[PDB]
Amino acid sequence: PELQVYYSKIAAIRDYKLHRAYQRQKYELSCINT
Amino acid sequence: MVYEATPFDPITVKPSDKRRVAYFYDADVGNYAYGAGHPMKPHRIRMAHSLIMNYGLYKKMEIYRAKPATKQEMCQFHTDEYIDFLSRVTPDNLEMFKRESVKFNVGDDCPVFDGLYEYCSISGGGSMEGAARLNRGKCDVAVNYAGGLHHAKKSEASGFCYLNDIVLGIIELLRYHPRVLYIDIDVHHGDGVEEAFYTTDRVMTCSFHKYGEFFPGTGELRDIGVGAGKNYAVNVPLRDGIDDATYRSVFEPVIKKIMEWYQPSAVVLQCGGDSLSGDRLGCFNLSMEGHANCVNYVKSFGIPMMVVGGGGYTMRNVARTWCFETGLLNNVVLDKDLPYNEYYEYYGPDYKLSVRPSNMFNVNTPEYLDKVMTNIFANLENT
Amino acid sequence: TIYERLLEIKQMNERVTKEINTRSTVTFAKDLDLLSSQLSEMGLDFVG
Amino acid sequence: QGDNGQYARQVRDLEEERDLELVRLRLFEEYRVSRSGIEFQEDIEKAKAEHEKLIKLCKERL
Amino acid sequence: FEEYTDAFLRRYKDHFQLDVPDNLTLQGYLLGSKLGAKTYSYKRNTQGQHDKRIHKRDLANVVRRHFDEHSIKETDCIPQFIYKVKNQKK
Ligand SMILES: [Zn+2]
Repeated sequence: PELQVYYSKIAAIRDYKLHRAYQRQKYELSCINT
Repeated sequence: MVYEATPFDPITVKPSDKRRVAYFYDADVGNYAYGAGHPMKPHRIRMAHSLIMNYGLYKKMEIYRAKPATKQEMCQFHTDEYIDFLSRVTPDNLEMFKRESVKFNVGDDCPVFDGLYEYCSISGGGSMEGAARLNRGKCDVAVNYAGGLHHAKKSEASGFCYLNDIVLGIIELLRYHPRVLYIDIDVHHGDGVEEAFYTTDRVMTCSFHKYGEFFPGTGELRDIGVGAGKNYAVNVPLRDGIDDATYRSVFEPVIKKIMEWYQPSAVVLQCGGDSLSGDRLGCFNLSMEGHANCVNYVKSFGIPMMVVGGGGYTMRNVARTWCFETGLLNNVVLDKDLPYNEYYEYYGPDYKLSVRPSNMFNVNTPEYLDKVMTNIFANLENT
Repeated sequence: TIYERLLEIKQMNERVTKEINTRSTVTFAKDLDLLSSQLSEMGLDFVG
Repeated sequence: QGDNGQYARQVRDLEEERDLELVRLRLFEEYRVSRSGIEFQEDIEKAKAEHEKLIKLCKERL
Repeated sequence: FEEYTDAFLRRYKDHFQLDVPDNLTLQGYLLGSKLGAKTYSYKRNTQGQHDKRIHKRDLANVVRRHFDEHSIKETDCIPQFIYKVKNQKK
């Protein structure tokens, strides 16, 4: 219930943070190459 | 009446014309700090260069590195004792150099920092190599953003400028040219180059500065020159918050008249970044596009030109206008997006290639502009 | 005074609405989250 | 035709400078790629640690 | 005599016709790393190439030995030195 939805939302924000980190790494690598 | 306000036309460049440009960058230029609380910041050259790398402009422009200027080359303007003290001084032994520092006007408003000689030599070498490549005719434009510090006198370093590489560049251009027109955009008056070339005809030290309560305290409409240099000192003092349209309407007539009468063979165009909105000390309200319209108009003639850097007490706006001007020099318009770089997080909260004007009291009444244009035309017809 | 103050923005609303419509954020600024959505939180943005 | 001894020696010196610059560029690029990688890994570590700490604190409060 | 420059040693070798390869520049010396061995200069200046170069220290030692070995006589050189001093303007 409340615990499950809290866990799901926290996992969603963690996944968004991880995707942001991956995007920053991709941009840094493109800057490396250029 | 001579001044006439006109709407700001969109940027247009000739596609048929091809221009060669030799950008100059010394990677070690942006590593010397004036102090903790000093407006001068050499980092802007490095950030601008990173921007030009990221925008893809390298595929249509030439870029090299200028060898540092030798001491004898650097002494083409300044006195022997001045350069000797500037080399011998260090932030750690000024106790034995107190009298020399007092005499040379250094330490209080312009302080001694390690690597000072390296920075001065880098700027001087950039200017001298740009002038030398201009003489050889290989490159039509010799961009040297590192230098442009035009506040250095013959024996004094006032206005945060220790060495005036513009004088050396003009000298090495004059070794093969009879008349070179010098254009200033820095808010402060170009006291150093003006004093150096105040008694000569072979140069046209045109300026666009602001008159008021400042450190230079020069740049009046009265000063026109001595000897053969009479009426050869064009000054256009202005006031607070001159906007883009009126700045263009002031610049274009005057430059057109100079090119029609003076007829120079090369142009030493200063491109100081302290004439923009949001500056630390500059009172103007010019936007980046207004800062680049002057350069585009100068370029449209089709003569060799040496673009230099100079002042600019902020970093992001100065870098943005410098990269925009470099792009415009290639007959290429740069998009508003600032592609990611190591110093991306600097560029404000807008993250767009634009500097936006602020609301300041536009003291520049049209009557003042008409009067100054009439005076300039009267003193210019004598050439 | 009210009339002139309102006219000074009505005369250029025609181009301001076009500038607002054509606005497009760069793809790689939202990651840094410096684009404060406080105006978007309160709907103060003029888009649309 | 480029057969001059002094010109050839100067060309060799310039090519040595070019090759050292190319080596230094590659070394610095690899180093700062490694720097970006370690920063990114540390960012992920801190994000996961804060996630788990927040979950534990929420469980403790509840 | 390693405190001197590359130009002096190269001109010394040219003048005395010594059979010693030109010294490697300091930057050229530092070029030779593991990855630095894949560059054109190092791959063309190490093995099987008559244009091989050697470090500055050994050439400096060779030039020092040849300079100390080369005896001098004042009568042959002092007038020549004076003539060269009074001739450099021409
Ligand atoms: Zn200035």
